[PDB]
Amino acid sequence: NLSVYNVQATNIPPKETLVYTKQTQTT
Amino acid sequence: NLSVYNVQATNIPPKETLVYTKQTQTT
Amino acid sequence: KAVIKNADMSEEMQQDAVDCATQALEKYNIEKDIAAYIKKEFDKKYNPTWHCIVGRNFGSYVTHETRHFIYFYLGQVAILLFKSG
Amino acid sequence: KAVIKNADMSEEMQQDAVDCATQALEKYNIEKDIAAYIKKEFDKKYNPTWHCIVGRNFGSYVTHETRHFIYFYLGQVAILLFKSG
Amino acid sequence: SQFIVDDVSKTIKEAIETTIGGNAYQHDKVNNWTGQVVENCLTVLTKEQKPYKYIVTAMIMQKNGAGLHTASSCYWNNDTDGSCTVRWENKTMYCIVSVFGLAV
Amino acid sequence: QFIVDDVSKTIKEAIETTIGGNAYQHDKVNNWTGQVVENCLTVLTKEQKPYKYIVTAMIMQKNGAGLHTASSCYWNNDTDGSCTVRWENKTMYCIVSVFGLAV
Repeated sequence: NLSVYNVQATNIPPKETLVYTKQTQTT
Repeated sequence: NLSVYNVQATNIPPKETLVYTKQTQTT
Repeated sequence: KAVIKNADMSEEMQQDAVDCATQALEKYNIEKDIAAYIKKEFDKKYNPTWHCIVGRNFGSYVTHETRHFIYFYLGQVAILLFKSG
Repeated sequence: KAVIKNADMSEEMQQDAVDCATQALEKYNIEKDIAAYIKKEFDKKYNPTWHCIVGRNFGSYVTHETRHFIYFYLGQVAILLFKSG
Repeated sequence: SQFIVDDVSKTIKEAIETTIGGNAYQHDKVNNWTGQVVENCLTVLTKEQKPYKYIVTAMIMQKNGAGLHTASSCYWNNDTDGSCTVRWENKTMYCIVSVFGLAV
Repeated sequence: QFIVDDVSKTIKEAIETTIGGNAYQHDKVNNWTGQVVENCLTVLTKEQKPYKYIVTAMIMQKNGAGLHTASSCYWNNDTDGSCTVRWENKTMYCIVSVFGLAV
């Protein structure tokens, strides 16, 4: 009488802000 | 017959780990 | 009389950080107070969370987020300033 | 041979701070490389993101996370180290 | 009767825009919002007086840069039964509401 | 009889399937979600009982954003039955529910 039926998929992909590393020496 | 139900439930808010502000100098 | 050693950020920000620090460097005489003044001022304008070091002898490994990093001298006094978190 | 100056964190974490500092001290000659050593080591063990500053006369105003900050002397080298972001 | 998909999504919309239309995210409030949104449709598709059973869900997620992922299959009779999902952003939180329409 | 304690285990077995012991990242995520819903479905339709089944499963990077759900439903309050369970690691909160209903 009955069987499976369709997914309902919705997704909001992350993002994760950017970041750089840095190195610095005085004199 | 037909009725209403709960309401379980889930609820997980943010946390933003605490933070302090300290200052240092050298001798 | 200020030399920019390495910068990520940002004409206006950059030149704002520069011209600030100079104020700092004439009101306050103690190195840790110069940092205080700059760190505070930036949280006000450009939003937490900023960090400042101000020193003659030091080196640094640090992690910042984009267009929010600056490292320059005022004569001998070097300023490290960046945002992170 | 350490002198702790200012501590937030961890005893056990306090240790790995001194412990692996002591290591950078003898492995590397230049302040910057010391910093980088201690940073990475701590990023790895205790999860991003950390920041290390090493020098002799510098001043500092920073924001850290509760129980993730330390600033201490090794010999006469200032070592500052904290997590933020 | 049966399950008009528009006569739910138009009915959801009103709910969403009623409860969380014109305010940003705030913890002390959210859970009472979701509480309403859902106990609001139900109050509407039961007045409707159809020979149906229903299930009604609401998500609300803060916009902070976390990554959310939906998935929803079911096991009904495709001819008698049906369901409506609805998605609603502002600045400070996304939001997803999904009502299902199983027959007796 | 909607054996809720037994169908409890069934859902906790949707972690001994897919990467319910690895960690989370963006480009490979929508493989898991769909599959978690799929496998939990087969093992109650194999049983062919007089139930219908709705089943949802949700996944949210552990970033520090707030998350809130709502479970208002309307059914035969004696034969129809719900099961929701929660499981998390250090990467991700994960949250799954299933609904059985009558005839």
